Amino acid sequence: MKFKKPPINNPSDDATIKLAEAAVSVSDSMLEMAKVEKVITPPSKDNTLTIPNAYNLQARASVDWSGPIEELTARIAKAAHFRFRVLGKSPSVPVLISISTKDESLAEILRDIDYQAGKKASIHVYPNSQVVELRYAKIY
Amino acid sequence: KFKKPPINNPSDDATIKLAEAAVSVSDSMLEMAKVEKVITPPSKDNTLTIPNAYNLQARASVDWSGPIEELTARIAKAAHFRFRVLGKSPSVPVLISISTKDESLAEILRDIDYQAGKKASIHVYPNSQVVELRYAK
Amino acid sequence: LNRFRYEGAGVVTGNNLRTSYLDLYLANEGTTRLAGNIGLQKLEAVGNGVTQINGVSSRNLQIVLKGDPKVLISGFVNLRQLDMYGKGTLSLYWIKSDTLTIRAKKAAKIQLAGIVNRLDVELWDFAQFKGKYLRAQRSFVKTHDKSVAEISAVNHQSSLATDASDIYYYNLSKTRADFMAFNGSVLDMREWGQSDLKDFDRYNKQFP
Amino acid sequence: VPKLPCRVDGACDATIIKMMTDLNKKGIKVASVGQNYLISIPASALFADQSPRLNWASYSLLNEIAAFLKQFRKIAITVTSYSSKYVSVKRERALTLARSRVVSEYLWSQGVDSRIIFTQGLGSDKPITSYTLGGDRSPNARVEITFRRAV
Amino acid sequence: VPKLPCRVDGACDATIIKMMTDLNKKGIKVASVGQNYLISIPASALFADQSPRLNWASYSLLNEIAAFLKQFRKIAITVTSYSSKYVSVKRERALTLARSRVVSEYLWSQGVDSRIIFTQGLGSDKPITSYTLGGDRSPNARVEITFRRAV
Amino acid sequence: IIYYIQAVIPGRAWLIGSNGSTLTVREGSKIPGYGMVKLIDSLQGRILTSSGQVIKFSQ
Amino acid sequence: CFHPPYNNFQPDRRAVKRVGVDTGGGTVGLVASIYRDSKRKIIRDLQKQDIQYVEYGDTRTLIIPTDKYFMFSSPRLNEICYPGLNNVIRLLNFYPQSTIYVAGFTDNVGSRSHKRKLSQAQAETMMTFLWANGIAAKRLKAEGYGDKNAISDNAIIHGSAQNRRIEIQWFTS
Repeated sequence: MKFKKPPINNPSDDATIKLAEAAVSVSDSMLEMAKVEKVITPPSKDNTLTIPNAYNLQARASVDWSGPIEELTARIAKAAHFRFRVLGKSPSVPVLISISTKDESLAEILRDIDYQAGKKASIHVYPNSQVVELRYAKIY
Repeated sequence: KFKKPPINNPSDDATIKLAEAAVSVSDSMLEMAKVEKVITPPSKDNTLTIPNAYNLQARASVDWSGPIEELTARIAKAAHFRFRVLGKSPSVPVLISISTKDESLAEILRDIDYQAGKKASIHVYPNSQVVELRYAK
Repeated sequence: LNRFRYEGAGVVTGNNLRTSYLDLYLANEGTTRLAGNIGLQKLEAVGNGVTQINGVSSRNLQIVLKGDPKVLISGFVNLRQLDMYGKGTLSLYWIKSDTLTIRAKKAAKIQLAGIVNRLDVELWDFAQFKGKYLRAQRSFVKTHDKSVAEISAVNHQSSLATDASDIYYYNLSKTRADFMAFNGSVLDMREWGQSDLKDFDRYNKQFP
Repeated sequence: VPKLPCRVDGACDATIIKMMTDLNKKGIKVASVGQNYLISIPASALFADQSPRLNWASYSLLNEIAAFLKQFRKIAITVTSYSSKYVSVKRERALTLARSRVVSEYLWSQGVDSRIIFTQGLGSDKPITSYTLGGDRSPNARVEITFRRAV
Repeated sequence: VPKLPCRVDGACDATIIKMMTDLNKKGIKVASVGQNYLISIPASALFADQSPRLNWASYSLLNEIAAFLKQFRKIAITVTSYSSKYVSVKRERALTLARSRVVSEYLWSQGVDSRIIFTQGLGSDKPITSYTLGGDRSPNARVEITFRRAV
Repeated sequence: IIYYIQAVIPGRAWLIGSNGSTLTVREGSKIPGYGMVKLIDSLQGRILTSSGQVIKFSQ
Repeated sequence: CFHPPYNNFQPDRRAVKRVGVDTGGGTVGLVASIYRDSKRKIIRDLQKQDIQYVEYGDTRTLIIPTDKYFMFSSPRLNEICYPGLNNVIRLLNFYPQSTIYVAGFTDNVGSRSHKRKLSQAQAETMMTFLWANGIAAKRLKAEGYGDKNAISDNAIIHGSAQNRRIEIQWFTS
């Protein structure tokens, strides 16, 4: 005849509690900023057009990286049996990307890394030539 | 018989809230960047393509920094192609640098043009085996 | 022009006949050719014969089989229920139906296409169902030993296979759930080299 | 020095060689050349017949393999699946890819000390021995994991 | 400790569960999910037949239910009165309304702690059991009290 | 008016538009607002028009 | 004997092992089997597990912690807690006629569309499992909500933890 609400868990920590309390508000602010940015600026294009996928590319990967992008992309191309090409010169400031995901397409991996690089870097793929080329932006 | 649970997994409510917030902010920033980014189709991508000439499929290892016209002339001479320039030399020259070991002549020229940007262009002719360096005005 | 029943190795041909409902009962090599739009709901082929109909636009229709005929039908039909127990071989060109309930026992070779709101299928043994080119919202698949079914669910998929059973999904559903008992297998076999094939997302990345 | 790490956490070469020897005596193929290591497992001891379903008891072997892998430091681990010709090329390739996906997912869920995991399947395209009298019982059908020891 | 109250005054979870068990074994329905509490009482055991009057012995039950309610912190409490189809709809609605008003008045008079008390009666507008043989004896003739314990 | 495919059979198909008007499309036939179909695909949902436009499945 | 992964969706012979171990008596085996298969023992073992059972009026409802019985932040389903599902099936076998409703609930953090989609996915998965448990699809209907109606507040950590859940209702006639 005892009583028990369902969720019974391990003991928690007050510091983590406060962290989550701040984090949820931070997420709320980010969400509303994204909403207003989307509503004010009309998106136009997708990177699928400039780089689609093909065969010998649906092989899958799960990675966790917290460093520069060139060696990571080189390892990607080595796995994909595709040539690696560089355009421009890397700037003095290193370009770092932290990306953590799990088991998506290699094509989508390339798409998201290109998106996260944004202005500084750009990625293109020529399947006919089986080549992956990354270019640094010409700025200043 | 011996099945294991995930080790580094959110077994606590604080942990799950933290991870959920992390997922939310990650997705938000991802789509923010997607909105921010600008891309161009290959149709209007004004970049020197591959001249697909056999005589330009050679192999060299070259490092250089400095002007561009002299380097292009040397490359053309190595390629047994005539070389010409159309325009004037700006008082401040156009400087570039590149070091590589295995990169054939065509992609070398493509990289040269990309690093030269919009101040000049380069054009190839396999009908009459020539290369033209055109300045900008 | 209301009910026709024939048996005994006979060839009949007709076209441009118009009716609300007629009852067709064919048997023993009914070489029946139709080249018109016929309104009907009840057809029954005994089996071991060839039959083709070119154009039927009926609100409803129900059909069952006992022998092993070879049936090909064109038109638009809102069918609901169907069971097979022999060596059925059927092709239907188009269907616009909301509820489909299909049972197959001994041998079935069914090629169908159209738009379906809800579909459920039970397979017992030696049944191949090529439900490709047929899109549905809700799909329920239950397959016992030695049953091959390819499906093209769009939104919601539920699939269960006992053993030596093949469930071949040729679409990326929004939500999908699959189960194998002894040797059942659920496989994508999509284009796999498609230019613009979308991949899994958080809502749908269900590991088999 | 006492504040400095004396050794890698939870490292014991005696334990490492003992566990790898246990794997080899159980029948799992372990090969070490240079510093690149290959481990091969028969399909018949892992899955059911030509199916992407997991044998319940195989979780013990999976856990043991994960524990052994934990003893090493790496960067990337590559997983490949291979089968025998049963229906087509497409069905076999899909099955191999699915097996790779499930094993990789379980490994990543486990406390694997990895940075990159690659997964792929090749169906029945690359054999290892012309002897193919059996089907899923034939040794050619296999799952292989390759990795290079870091530093 | 003698200055700052270590616990809310006159509270004991053991007493809370004891009185909940006593109510349940008496037969009056008590339940809660999350932090929302709902208690149902049959109309027959409280009122007289088809009348908005309180049986004298029911005062002890009301006293102890108020005592139980005193072991909580709340803001809003809602009371509803449901009955059986007897003659009309208007008469039954009036009967339920009067019953709810009376019970709410007595609860407020007693030492309960709330900021808002809502009361309403409907009659036989929504039963909770297909069995509709009896009248006041039917279990659907009920009075319901609902609230949420906050912080 | 925009159009989106519904189902595909080898050779011909069945099509819908923005106004909800059904249509049957031959391998060679005129499609309003798109021109004439030059090629259809069954393994892929792409179908090609004379004007060079391509039609796919509706999202 | 038995197989942990749902025993390949086949109801086991719970009585035969009991009677075998008793004979290794028939009467004590029978009484032990019927006692431990009584509905009261089912509910008690559910309460021992992380299950909430409610019966009132005529409708009956079940509450399941999605976080506990699911792989985190995924439509993926946990497997370690199989006995809960086994007992769920054993209990639900008692009502082979009631119509069933199943609903999902999640917390208030994230995109509204994201929450709705996750709730719908969880409901779809659960109803699919129920259908595979031998129940005719005519008897099932699934739905998911986000923060549409919370029995607990989100501003409190433990309350928000309680908020996300799986709800199952079914009538009697």
